[PDB]
Amino acid sequence: MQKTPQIQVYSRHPPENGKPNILNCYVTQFHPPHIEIQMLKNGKKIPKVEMSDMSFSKDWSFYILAHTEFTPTETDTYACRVKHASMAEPKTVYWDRDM
Amino acid sequence: SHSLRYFVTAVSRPGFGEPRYMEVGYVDNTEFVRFDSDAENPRYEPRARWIEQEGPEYWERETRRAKGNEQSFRVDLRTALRYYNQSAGGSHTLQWMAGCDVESDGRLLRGYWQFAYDGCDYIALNEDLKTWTAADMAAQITRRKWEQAGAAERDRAYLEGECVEWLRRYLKNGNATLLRTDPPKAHVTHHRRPEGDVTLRCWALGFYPADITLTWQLNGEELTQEMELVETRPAGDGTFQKWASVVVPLGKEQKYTCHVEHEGLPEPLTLRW
Amino acid sequence: IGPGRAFYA
Repeated sequence: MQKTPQIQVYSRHPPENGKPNILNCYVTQFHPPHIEIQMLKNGKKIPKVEMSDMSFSKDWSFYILAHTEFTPTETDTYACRVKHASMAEPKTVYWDRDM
Repeated sequence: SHSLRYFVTAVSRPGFGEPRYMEVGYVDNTEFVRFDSDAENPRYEPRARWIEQEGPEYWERETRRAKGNEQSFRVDLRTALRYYNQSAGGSHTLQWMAGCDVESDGRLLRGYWQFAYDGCDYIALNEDLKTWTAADMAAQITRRKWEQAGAAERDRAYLEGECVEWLRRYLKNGNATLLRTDPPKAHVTHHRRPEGDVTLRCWALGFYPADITLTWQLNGEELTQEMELVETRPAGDGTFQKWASVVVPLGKEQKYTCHVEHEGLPEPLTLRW
Repeated sequence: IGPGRAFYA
């Protein structure tokens, strides 16, 4: 009746300062379908972010993929903000670039 | 094996307008078609280059099938309110997943035709494609009705008929991407933790298809209870990635090895820090 | 092709 989203942030290639890459925000296991997402650069919304079409996996929970081209820097921090009716406040997960 | 599956969702919007109805099609994990009732001109659409070559008749009939389904879903959304004695002011969801898993010889391995209301199982066609499983009392009503109308017979004709046949056609037209195999590029990272140990994380990147085995081993043994993983994650380009980690004692990293198996790997890789 | 609904809930 109401499931909390799992948020995982990662890039397509191991990061290299000054090298173009792709950042991904993968949101899963949530319900209801309605949900809001944004990828942030230094806390400021990133203009162009493609949002894959909503889906649901076998346990019936919804999942979705957001992504955007980007070029990491020693001074820039990236994050993914999610607003869902299952949470009191929006959850923002930062990209941990050294994992 | 391979699979052809359709994921459908209908979300009622009392106070706004008609229910948001949606259909998505996949052959294994690649979405290849889609239907969105909210779109300016609602009609089935290609989501993979290899389906685009299907003629206008293929697209017109699929668009016609999707609209019939939308109507059916609008209707079922009202029935539900009644079955669960719910108010007509709240928003509700109805999901449907149908598809078939098939082996190389084209023999149906597993067929699916199931529903969920507001996120919980409602009714599902059993593996025998002959009987139904109702999650609750409301679903029984539905089960008894479908049992009487002989619904499972007709639905079984699709899973064994069109699902299977069209699946081989798709796998054929799209073999270049659908049957491709990209080996995983792997590596391991190092992090000294505050508990005074080290976490070793083994990454497997840009591989395809999804199936993969990432494992940590010590003294030729699988550390099945000590591993922390993350389910295989997707990427815009169709490839997948993943990581498995384990915490190890100071100065003992060289005792641990990462083991990764994949279709694109003639032999399992074995990495270290 | 996809599945078709032929029975109401």
